[PDB]
Amino acid sequence: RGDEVRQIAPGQTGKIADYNYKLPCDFTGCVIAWNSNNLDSKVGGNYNY
Amino acid sequence: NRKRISNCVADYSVLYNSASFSTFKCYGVSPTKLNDLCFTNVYADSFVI
Ligand SMILES: CCCCC/C=C\C/C=C/CCCCCCCC(=O)O
Repeated sequence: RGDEVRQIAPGQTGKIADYNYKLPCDFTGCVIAWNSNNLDSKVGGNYNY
Repeated sequence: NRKRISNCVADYSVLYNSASFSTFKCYGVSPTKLNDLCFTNVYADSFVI
């Protein structure tokens, strides 16, 4: 979700950070995120994710 | 609106089901330690902007 992009960072909390995808704080690397509404969203709800 | 919070357990995993927060920034404390702490005099200041 768009609101959860802030959770993809070292030392974060939330459902994504805690239960799905966790980053170290000794993390060297780059986080990239971009909107994909035109691709991953369809009428009636895309429930594949 | 300022509201006092006292004598309760701050699980804050009940907010994962429904609430999605655009911004969540913590000062003076890491978000990962909030489950392992107790808070002395807690006030919630609520408004709309
Ligand atoms: C209204 C009662 C609040 C009392 C709690 C007091 C101190 C503990 C602070 C807890 C963090 C606030 C909830 C944030 C939920 C995580 C959001 C996310 O998924 O990123």
